[PDB]
Amino acid sequence: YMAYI
Amino acid sequence: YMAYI
Amino acid sequence: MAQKPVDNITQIIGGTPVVKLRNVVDDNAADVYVKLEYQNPGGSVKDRIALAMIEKAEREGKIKPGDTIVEPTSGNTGIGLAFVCAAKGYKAVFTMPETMSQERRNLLKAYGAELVLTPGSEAMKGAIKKAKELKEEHGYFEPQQFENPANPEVHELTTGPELLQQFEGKTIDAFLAGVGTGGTLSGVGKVLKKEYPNIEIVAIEPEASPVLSGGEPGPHKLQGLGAGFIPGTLNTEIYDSIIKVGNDTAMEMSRRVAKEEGILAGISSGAAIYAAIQKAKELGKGKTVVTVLPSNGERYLSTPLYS
Amino acid sequence: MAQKPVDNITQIIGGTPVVKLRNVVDDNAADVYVKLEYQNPGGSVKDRIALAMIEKAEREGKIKPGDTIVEPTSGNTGIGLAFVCAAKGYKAVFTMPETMSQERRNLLKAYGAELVLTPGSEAMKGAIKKAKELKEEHGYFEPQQFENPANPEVHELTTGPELLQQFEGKTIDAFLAGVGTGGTLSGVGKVLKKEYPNIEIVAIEPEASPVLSGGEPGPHKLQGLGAGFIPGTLNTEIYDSIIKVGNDTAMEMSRRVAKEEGILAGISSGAAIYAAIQKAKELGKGKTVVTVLPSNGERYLSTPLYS
Repeated sequence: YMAYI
Repeated sequence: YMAYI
Repeated sequence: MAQKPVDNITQIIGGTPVVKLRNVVDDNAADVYVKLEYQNPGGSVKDRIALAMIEKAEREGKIKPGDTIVEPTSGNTGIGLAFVCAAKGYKAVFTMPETMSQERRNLLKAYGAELVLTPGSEAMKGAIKKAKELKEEHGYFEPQQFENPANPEVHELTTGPELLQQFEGKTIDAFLAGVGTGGTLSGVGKVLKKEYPNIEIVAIEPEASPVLSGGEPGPHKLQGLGAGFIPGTLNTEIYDSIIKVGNDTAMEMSRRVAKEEGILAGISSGAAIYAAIQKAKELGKGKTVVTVLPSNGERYLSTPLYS
Repeated sequence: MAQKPVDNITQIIGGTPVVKLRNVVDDNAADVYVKLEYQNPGGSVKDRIALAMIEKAEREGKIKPGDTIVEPTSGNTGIGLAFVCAAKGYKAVFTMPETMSQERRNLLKAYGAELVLTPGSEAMKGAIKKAKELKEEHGYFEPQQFENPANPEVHELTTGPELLQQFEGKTIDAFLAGVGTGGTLSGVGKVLKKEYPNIEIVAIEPEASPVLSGGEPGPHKLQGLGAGFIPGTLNTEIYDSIIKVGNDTAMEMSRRVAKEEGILAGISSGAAIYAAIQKAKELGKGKTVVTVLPSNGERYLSTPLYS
């Protein structure tokens, strides 16, 4: 699943 | 004229 | 080492750092130092004058928490006033042409501000007209950034003395600043001339709108500069010369500074840095040149500056 | 007091201010203090670890100016690394799904970085793959933000001690921080536990991806948190409890904080402030609660947070 880090 | 202030 | 905890976000407005440019200026020119006014919490120099004009009306009793201010603004003054109003418990109404980006509207409304869109064809003239109408009909307070003496005074009290302390024991040979309301140049220039009697104060304006130089107003892209008139907040006796900057040279300077120095700033900062380097080349090695970067380049990701 | 002039923009990373909340938290709850990590010059907490990871590889002879770094990133680490690499003379390559916004792309490109887009259907699994391939085939240095010990160490050396001196003579009863890489919670938590042995350290993670709580990974909207695994940079023994925050809860908290405190922060900061308030209500009047705001809301104007 996508993160934004 | 357009300024942006 | 950091600042002790404060009660309000406005309490850490000011005290912005200064960085020496290493790469975009030759070792055979003067040293160029830039003051990072986007380090203010709201993200620009307008933090100072937004706080000053509201604190003034607050101290005078013209407004108290719960009251509403109105201002015709298309740039960083709207962000600063929205930021300060939400921080100090004031309602904010801003009039602008309906041509303003949806991203800008979202930024202002995020602070709780109310937006009153005016005809796009009327530009800032229609916004000024609408703000006056709401001020007479509802009794809103109008800061009037182009006439309020608290605008240049806050630079006389904070920005200027900051640079005095930052350049303690060193000689500033030239200070340059882009002229929007003129408060930055007027306030800081006043303070610097008392300490450095032989300093040169240089105003920066768009070459496509050289009103301070005696030319006609015109369309330009140097956001934050080129109001098309001479503001009452500008002291036309403070600057000894004027440097006009083109639309593309300021743009190219901002891109070079972001890539080669790691300083990502707006287009007016590129105009300021380009003029400061021209003046630095004029003075040569051993001299000291200082200018101000009013805003961060992240605020202009949808302009042709970084697209 | 402004900082004396510096030679490089990275020299003003850290030393971030702390603000007490006044309106979003009741008077009968504990005091809530927020550390504004978006006051870093690059605009986020990642400024710290970007500089730390580069300096570490410099002191070890792994990289030298002119070298190329590569990192699979879709968030503030890419911004921080592109910022730091521009300031210190490095080439930057970033891999990310093609689903990223054009605004985010222009921000990274404005610093001079190169972008390598991977299939959106592959999410970060595809970006991780391409980053390793570029590392092996072309010799780029990969900082690895989820394994690099400089990530939690810089918080142990700077962020933590800053808070210690910012709360000198005052007892911090609980520190709470959202977990992305885990470096902030680990580094600050270790430093705070040594000084305040009764302090509670709380990890914040999305309710939609409660991996630290023991659940399965899931899609969420808390940008900067919920990596979906246990990062090597996360000290899983440092936190005494976990607080889960939903998607809409974090957004609504950020909007409240922006309108009622003047603090415009990202979605992860809303999750942090919501969790801090819940802990403040449990602790009660007289106690002290501290959290970290990683990024600014202006970076999220094109998300549902402020649209």
